[PDB]
Parts: sequence; structure tokens; C-alpha cells
Amino acid sequence: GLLADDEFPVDEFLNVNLASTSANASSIAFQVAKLGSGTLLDLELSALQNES
Amino acid sequence: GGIFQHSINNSVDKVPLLGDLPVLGALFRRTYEQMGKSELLIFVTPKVVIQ
Repeated sequence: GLLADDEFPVDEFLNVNLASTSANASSIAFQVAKLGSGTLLDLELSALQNES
Repeated sequence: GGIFQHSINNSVDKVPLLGDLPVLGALFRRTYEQMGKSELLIFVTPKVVIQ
């Protein structure tokens, strides 16, 4: 109950934040959310490969 | 004289492994292709006016 503003700290949530930084990168993301025992875990992969 | 020009461009951006599958790959990639061609020529022809 300690912090005042509570919608979701999307940036304070993440442990490892090393996303592929581009405009055409493709991703996919998996989740496990209980909310009864509290546990939540998220995992997203992203990639890109081009040629010219 | 004259000037001749030609140009060709190709480009692909895809998903690292799926955008190469034989028939399904087209679901995982964008493809771009362009071609141009140009040609210029200059002629001259004189003639003596024989009245």
C-alpha cells in the first residue's frame, strides 16, 4: 500500500530490458498471471533481419 | 553524343528464420524491387542550299 499513484509501473516492472530497437522488428510475448497468490511473469522476444 | 543510364534496386526485411520457408515465408517478410532506364541522343544534319 505504500506508493500513492497506482495504475501500473510498466517501466519499474521489468527486470531485463534489452529490446531490439528498430521500426520493423517483430516480437512475441508470453505471460503467466495468477493474481490470487500474486505471482506474475512476462517474457517477450524480438528480432529483425534485412538485406539489400 | 548521348548518355545511357540504368539502375536496379532490391530490398527485403523479414523475420530471422521464418521469412525463408519455401511457401509460407511470404507471410513473414516485406519485399521491394525497382528498375529504371534512360537514354538521350543528339543528331545533326547540314545541307547546302542549291538555289
